[PDB]
Amino acid sequence: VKQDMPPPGGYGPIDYKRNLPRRGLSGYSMFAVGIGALIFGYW
Amino acid sequence: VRPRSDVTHKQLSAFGEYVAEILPKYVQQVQVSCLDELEICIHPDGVIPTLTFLRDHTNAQFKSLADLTAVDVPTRQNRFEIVYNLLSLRFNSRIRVKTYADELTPIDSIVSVHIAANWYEREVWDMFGVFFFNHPDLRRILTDYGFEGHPFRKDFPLTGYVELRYDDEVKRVVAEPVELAQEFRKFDLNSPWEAFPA
Amino acid sequence: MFFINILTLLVPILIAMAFLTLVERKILGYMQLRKGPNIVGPYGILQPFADAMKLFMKEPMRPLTSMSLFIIAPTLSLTLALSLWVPLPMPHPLINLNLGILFILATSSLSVYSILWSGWASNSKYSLFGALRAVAQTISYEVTMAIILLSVLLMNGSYSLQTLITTQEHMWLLLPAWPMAMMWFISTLAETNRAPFDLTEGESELVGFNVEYAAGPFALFFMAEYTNIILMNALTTIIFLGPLYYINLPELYSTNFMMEALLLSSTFLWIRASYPRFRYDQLMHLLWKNFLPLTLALCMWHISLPIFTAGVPPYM
Amino acid sequence: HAVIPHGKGGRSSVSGVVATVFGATGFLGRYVVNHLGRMGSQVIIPYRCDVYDIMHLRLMGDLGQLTFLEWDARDKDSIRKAVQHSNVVINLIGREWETRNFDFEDVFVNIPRAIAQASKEAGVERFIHVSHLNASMKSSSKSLRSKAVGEKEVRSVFPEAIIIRPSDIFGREDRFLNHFANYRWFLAVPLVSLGFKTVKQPVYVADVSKGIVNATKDPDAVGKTFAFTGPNRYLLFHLVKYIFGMTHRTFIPYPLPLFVYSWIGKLFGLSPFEPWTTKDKVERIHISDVMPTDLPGLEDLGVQPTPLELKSIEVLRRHRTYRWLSSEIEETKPAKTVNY
Amino acid sequence: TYKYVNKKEVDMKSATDNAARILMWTELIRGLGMTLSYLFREPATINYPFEKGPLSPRFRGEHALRRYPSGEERCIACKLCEAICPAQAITIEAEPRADGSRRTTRYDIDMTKCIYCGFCQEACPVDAIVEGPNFEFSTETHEELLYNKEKLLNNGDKWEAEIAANIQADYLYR
Amino acid sequence: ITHTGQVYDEKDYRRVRFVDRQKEVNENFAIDLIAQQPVNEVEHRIIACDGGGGALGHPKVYINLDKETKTGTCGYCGLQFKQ
Amino acid sequence: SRAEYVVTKLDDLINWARRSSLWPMTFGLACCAVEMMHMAAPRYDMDRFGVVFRASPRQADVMIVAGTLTNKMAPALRKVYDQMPEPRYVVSMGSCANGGGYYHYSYSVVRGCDRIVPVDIYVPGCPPTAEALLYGILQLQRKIKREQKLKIWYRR
Amino acid sequence: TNMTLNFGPQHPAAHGVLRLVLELSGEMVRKCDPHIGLLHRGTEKLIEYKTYLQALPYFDRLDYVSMMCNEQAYSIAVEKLLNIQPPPRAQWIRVLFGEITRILNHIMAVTTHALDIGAMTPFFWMFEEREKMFEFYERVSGARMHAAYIRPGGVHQDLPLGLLDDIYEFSKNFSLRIDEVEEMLTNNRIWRNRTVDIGVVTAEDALNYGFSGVMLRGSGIQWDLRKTQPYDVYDQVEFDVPIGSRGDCYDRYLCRVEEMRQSLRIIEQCLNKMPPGEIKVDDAKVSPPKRAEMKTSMESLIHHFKLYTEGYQVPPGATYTAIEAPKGEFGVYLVSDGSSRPYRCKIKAPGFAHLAGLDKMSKGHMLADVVAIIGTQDIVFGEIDR
Ligand SMILES: NC(=O)C1=CN([C@@H]2O[C@H](COP(=O)(O)OP(=O)(O)OC[C@H]3O[C@@H](n4cnc5c(N)ncnc54)[C@H](OP(=O)(O)O)[C@@H]3O)[C@@H](O)[C@H]2O)C=CC1
Ligand SMILES: COC1=C(OC)C(=O)C(CC=C(C)C)=C(C)C1=O
Ligand code: SF4
Ligand code: SF4
Ligand SMILES: [Zn+2]
Repeated sequence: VKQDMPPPGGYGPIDYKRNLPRRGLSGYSMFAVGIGALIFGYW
Repeated sequence: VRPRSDVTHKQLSAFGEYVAEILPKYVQQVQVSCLDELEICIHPDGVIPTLTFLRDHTNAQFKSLADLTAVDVPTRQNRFEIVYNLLSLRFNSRIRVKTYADELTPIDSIVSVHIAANWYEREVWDMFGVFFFNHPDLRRILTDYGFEGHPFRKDFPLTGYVELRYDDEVKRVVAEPVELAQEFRKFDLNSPWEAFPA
Repeated sequence: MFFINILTLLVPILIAMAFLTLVERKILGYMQLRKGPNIVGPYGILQPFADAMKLFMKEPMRPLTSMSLFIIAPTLSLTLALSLWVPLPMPHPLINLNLGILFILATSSLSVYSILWSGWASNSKYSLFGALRAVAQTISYEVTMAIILLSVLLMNGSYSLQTLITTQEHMWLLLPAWPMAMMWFISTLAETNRAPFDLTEGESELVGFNVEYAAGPFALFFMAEYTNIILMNALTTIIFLGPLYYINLPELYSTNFMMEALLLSSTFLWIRASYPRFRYDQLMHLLWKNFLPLTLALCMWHISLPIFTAGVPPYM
Repeated sequence: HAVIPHGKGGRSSVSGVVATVFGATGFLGRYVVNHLGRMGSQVIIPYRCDVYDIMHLRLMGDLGQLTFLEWDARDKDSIRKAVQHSNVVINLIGREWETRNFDFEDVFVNIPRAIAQASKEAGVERFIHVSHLNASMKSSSKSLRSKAVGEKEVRSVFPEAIIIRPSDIFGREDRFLNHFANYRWFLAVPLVSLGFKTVKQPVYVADVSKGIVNATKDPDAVGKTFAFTGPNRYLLFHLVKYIFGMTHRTFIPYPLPLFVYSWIGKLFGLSPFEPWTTKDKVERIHISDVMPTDLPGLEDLGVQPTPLELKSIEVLRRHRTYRWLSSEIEETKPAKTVNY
Repeated sequence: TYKYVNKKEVDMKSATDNAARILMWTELIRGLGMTLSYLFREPATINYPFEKGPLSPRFRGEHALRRYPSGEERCIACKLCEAICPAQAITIEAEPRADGSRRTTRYDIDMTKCIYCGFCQEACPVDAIVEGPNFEFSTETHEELLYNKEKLLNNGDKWEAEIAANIQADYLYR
Repeated sequence: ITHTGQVYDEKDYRRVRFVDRQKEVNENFAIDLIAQQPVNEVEHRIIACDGGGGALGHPKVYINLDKETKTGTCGYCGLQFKQ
Repeated sequence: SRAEYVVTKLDDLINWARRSSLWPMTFGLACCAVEMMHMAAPRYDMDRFGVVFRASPRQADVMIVAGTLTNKMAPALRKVYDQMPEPRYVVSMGSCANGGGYYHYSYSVVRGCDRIVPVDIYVPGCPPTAEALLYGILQLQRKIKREQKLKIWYRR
Repeated sequence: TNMTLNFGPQHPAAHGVLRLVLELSGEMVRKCDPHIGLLHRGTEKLIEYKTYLQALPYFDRLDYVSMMCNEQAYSIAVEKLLNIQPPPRAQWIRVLFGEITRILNHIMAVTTHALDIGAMTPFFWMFEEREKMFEFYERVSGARMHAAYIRPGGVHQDLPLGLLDDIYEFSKNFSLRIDEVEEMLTNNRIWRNRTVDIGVVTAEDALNYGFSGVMLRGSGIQWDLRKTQPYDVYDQVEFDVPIGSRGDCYDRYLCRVEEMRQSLRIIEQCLNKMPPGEIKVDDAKVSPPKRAEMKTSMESLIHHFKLYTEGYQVPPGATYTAIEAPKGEFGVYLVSDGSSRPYRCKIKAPGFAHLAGLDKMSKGHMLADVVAIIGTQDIVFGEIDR
């Protein structure tokens, strides 16, 4: 007799948006660590 | 009861006259059905002209061809009833233009008006046998390469006349006249009592 | 003895070659939320032996085709790949060759034929189209592959792979020359027709020489590819990642060679699952446009770094 | 006991012939089951080969038309149950290489007797026994002689049992035609008497099959010893070359004494896996086809023989090369017919 | 309401940022991280013979004919299960059993013809034909798949306990 | 053998099928099972027969057990009712 | 030492190798293909059992015909069946390919694939459940286990 | 013949069965003539011989990736002809399972696209989510796919007692699963290349060739039949059509990932606002009577017997009703005599039009490009072949 229905007060909220995180080492910093490695290696 | 919006029934009716006046020559009957749709019926010669007016008229732009089909009323002298359903993305609406074609009296092709029809017209030839003049490449699309007969015609047996099996002797697939192991049981379903039309 | 040293260095690699397919069909699995093959044997250890036996038993259909450029092709593929492990310098090598890297470069180059011969032998369109493209990127990649090594050698002093164990006693050649490592790694991915660069076995594209190859011939190339997959990774683990060498105990060299080779072998497995396959021209666009100008210029930098840094390497 | 024949004539129709066919897996057999299945007959195929091999026969039979029974020649009980519910028994049991556990007697005379013997006990209306053509009780090849021995015996176990006696058969998957064509591997193709004086008359497999089937459904054949022969005879020379002709492979007919050659057959015979040539085969190959003076087979039983050249192209095509694979028989030259 | 999925200065910081993205393959490394992450997640596969993928009561599975607790088969040959079968699978012919009652002499569901719609489950007034839970009835030969009354009645007897539980759970819904 | 005694016969050309494979027949044939069912005695002239369980039974019918001469039998369950 | 024993054991090995690693070549005609992609997918991993995700018409041990075998596709099915190795098998999947299914009486549908390719295991169900296919693939594995090719050679 | 080469029917790259007789000058495609009908099965003729309710299962099979959404189109069509409309709860259900089905189709289209491209891990990641969805179907209909749940007068049976809660847990998480695929393909330095600027279709040309789907939306034409011509209660929900610019394989993809996102927004609402009520019209004339009723009331048995044995008896007329199936506009032109069995039922397949465009899209393109474009049209040969 009971009918499956949304719970009282409604369900909670869902995410409908991409949550892709723009996380990265900044480019200059990235290149500097690399060039520094080659300089040490060459020496 | 469906939620009919008379607002529509009227506006589409009004367009139906509009088209009927604009092309007195080919429009034979124009009617707005209860579902609330509109169907302008045209002489087969008006295939090119009526479509083009709908594809390229500011007050009636019907850019895409939803479908091209051919019901087959065997009783009707002109057996096939080519039906073209068109959609207006701008004014938002749909109109169906339906013509009549007999087996050996071909209809013009509208591949020019809408290139969508390049395939559907091949589909109508393969299934029903109507021929479309000026078609770029009319050739069977859905049926087998060697199929004989047009299948969706009401006069074609469902099971058909040929079926395929592999024969060892000839080591190749081979047609044979259809022999079915349980024929389609043809239940008669119509009731001898009608329903007093509302 | 020397014969025993041929069993070792071969069998051991063949047994390991079999266990790579397994560690490929499980690492790709767990990355894709699936156990992979564990039901045959314990944890799938008997799985590689099982299909080997199925492959050899199934009919080696000879198409209605050459019969030699067809059987020479897998024999050549397995022969060159297993052969290139002969001079590899794990601790100390089996056959130490003074011009060792030229041996490895030359032997690799010969494998491109097997692809050409198999494609012509099949005599079906999918095979010929696949072979011509496959031969094209293999030799295209060979050109940067070779120049990248020449840059290395000039900082090693010799062509012998044994010298690098003495060159890399203080630092890996990745620190210096990392820019080429990456370019050696990507070229190692192309030359083993692995994923990012695998249009040859491209299935959606040309379902391709292996198309007509089934059972025993399929297996031999097959074996070849995977052994190569290891060998090239192992060459990365000697030329650029130099395992620590102690003259007193030679096996910690091989122990670390074991660890680095497995991880970089794991990496191309990980690359495969992670990336879509490049387009045929997109692949050559990379080598001739993106990498060859980088390699040729960095090649000159490696003829200059020695001279003006008064670091010309000691021959011998 | 019978089954009124209803239907239009194709698959999913009924003809009323329930027939045990013990050696169906064979080259001839395959064809026998084909027509029997096409006609709609009930076919019981006894088998001792593995189920994977028997699969090819499943598809030509309609649903429920083909029943497969496990059977062992040494075990009499297996033959007993196979013919329990059959009314027609066809025997095609034969081999060319005497196998370790089965001698020419067994495959030709011993077994084919027990079979018909039971068939009678069962009450099968008719039994068709197949023995090689020109089979004297004194013929050189043990095979042919032994086969002759059988056709006699089975009479006594089963009287009025039809005995079709086919010549070597021409068909795809046959030996007569493929064997010679496969001599390619051999650089030279030995031919006793340089392939002369052993005129041979091939017969298409189907013709043989159709004939056999027609026997099952005809009262005229009882105790008849038909001989399906062919539409044209041939000196072995043209045959060999013709074959090589369609195969488009060179021909070097080399004389080699049958004496020494019987030895070559012995060599292959020695091989464990299905010897390719058989001392007996060699002899049989040279045994000249006998002329026809017996109960007519084909045509007599209702099928007009089919010339060899007509279908040869299909049988020998697999043996051609990359390009030769595209040549057709009419641009090719058909070899001359020597009736002798 | 619409949305622009892909609708679109040059600064060293910006460019250097962009050039590093092309030169050291930064985004490619991002993708590798995702797959390494799952490698560490628990795999979702089930030991198929030992553990079975869950099917709730309405699963249609394999046809069975039920019987009354007394032992009288439920079907009374009204034959509308035949009428509504979309594939023409069920063939029923009937005659009055000596008892005088109405029963089916032959009830043949051709399972290869059947497309497991579950309408027969729906249509039966006595609910004699039910969609049984079992889905594992793969057969070596085509003939075995054709099912007569005796196989279905036998199928019904074997799975009656679960069929009764399943119908018990879902009948209020229907 | 079976319910309606299907007996592919010693001379049929179909009994060939069971060779080496058994036939599907039924124990506890239903023909006798309701006959084994006791006659449901009732007080009222007419009685119902939900088949037992309402929705899980048969379309309910009312049987007239009005003549002891005959025990009404619901056409659906074959259950005889003894007035 | 009795060769007979020696033979059985050997056969078994052979059977174990083919039965452990069956590389299926699937056609995906129709939809029952979607229910096989599910098998390949993580809940019911086909690979775990040694079945490879997919292979070409050559390197394939078993062909799973999923979906309607229409009259135009019927010549192809055969070709590909005929282009596979000497030890080959066919697992018909779907009522549309076991028999004719919802489209049995149509003019363009072959009433079953076993009219064009010999079929070894018939998996029933309109979308035969993926578990059911897995059951069907496992029954092919028991069918292979029982095959005794070398013992018949020895006893022949 | 410029080395004409049948793409071949058996090809992992060709979804289902597609012979693309292509003439390629080396690795460049000069002309693509797709062949169809390798899966024609007669669905349109068979329906004429079947009653309305026994033709409902055919629609699930027409394009079975999108199992239900197709059923809604026939439902709507049969409801219009009868001038009956489903009860309020049924409408929300159809939108609930209508959307779940859209996700299922997009997970199929995006992941199968990648498998042909060569990325294989996205398929396994999302097929597990698919699997979980199927289970919803099964616990609502009984079948994993090919349910037959949405019938011409509403749905067949109310949702099980508890489904809504689970269609929540899943929805609450699925997003992250779409997000992951993204971190794998949206910005891959390589996905973009093989997809960007491949198969660009102009806006005017897309309308002209009748594309009507994401393919139009991807070119920037704004048309979602769900917003322009609302069907069911897709009017009461609020979602954003994901329009695209620089239409190309990559842009449309992004659109399909965005509708996966927008459908989660529509599913959420449906769970939040689904009404208490009945799930089938109360006209025993069109909807079959409840089994307790047919077993206790004579008028209900008569209505059960006639409905199952004979049929609806739809009033004579004809209608073209189109919904927004995941692939594009799916429409049924159902001509109907007064009889219980239809007279014609042309199924408009978003896909017959899209394939035709393959020629005008893949011009001067490499063999690999053709593989990418068949993917960006989500061709399911069932709908095209019908
Ligand atoms: N051209 C020809 O082949 C000619 C043939 N004949 C006769 O016609 C008959 C049919 O010829 P063909 O089909 O080519 O012969 P095959 O060599 O093909 O063998 C026929 C069948 O007999 C079975 N068989 C063989 N030995 C035994 C045995 N010991 N126990 C049980 N079964 C056995 C074989 O089954 P399996 O292999 O599974 O054991 C095979 O399927 C032969 O008996 C032959 O004497 C006459 C003239 C010409
Ligand atoms: C989306 O359409 C597709 C199918 O239709 C259901 C397939 O069967 C198949 C074939 C399935 C396998 C597992 C090869 C593919 C590849 C496909 O893309
Ligand atoms: S409907 Fe139920 S009762 Fe009536 S016949 Fe079919 S099965 Fe027997
Ligand atoms: S069987 Fe049912 S599911 Fe498999 S294809 Fe035919 S219809 Fe689609
Ligand atoms: Zn009752």
